[PDB]
Amino acid sequence: SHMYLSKQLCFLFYVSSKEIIKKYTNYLKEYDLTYTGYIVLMAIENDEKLNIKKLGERVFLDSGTLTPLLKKLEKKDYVVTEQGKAIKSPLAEISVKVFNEFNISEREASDIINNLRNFVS
Amino acid sequence: GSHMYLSKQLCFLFYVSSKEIIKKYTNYLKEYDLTYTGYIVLMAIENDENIKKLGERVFLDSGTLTPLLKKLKDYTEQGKAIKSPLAEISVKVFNEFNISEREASDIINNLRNFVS
Repeated sequence: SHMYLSKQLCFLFYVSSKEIIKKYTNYLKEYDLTYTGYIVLMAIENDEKLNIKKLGERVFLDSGTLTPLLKKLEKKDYVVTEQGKAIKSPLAEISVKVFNEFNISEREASDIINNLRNFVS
Repeated sequence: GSHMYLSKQLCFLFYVSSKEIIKKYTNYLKEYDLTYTGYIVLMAIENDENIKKLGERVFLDSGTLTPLLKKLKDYTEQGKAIKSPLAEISVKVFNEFNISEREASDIINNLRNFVS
């Protein structure tokens, strides 16, 4: 067990999320965004006006990688924005397309949300 | 609405969760001169034992994979002998999440829908 469980999880966590970012990455083209860039936005928009601290931590990024991405998202003029807040809807929508692409009912999603929420708890 | 809500949730949770995981392999991997990805590569190179078929099972641009395999260092005959301490790192890592062996398998039952 212990050997082959912790090994499955390893391959599974890698691959499953490896393919999740893949689908995200296609949709995010329409906006010239990196999946990581996307994540930052979704976070930014729920808090708004947060130090690179409450943010850099909430997105698990060292001040080193976050600064350049913040700058980038700024030239993009999504953060520096009113246009940014405009696409909150179509961006959010991307999370729905991505998981539908995996045939996930709201039943499967809930079950996963709970397993993952505990895992990370 | 709800479909939007749950996606949001799955998204954040998958992102946040794979961050906590990689972060932990990062520590433990220092023993070897390996990177997290360099580690999945090895774990994969070991499960299979073709380069373009590898970039695929491991999901990496051969523009990012080429450097990596070269390195992998004699990791071979001693890569086999080193295969269990390797394996144990996954145990060391997932054990830090203090989860039961059932929940452990649940996550596996769930994580499959993202492979099927």
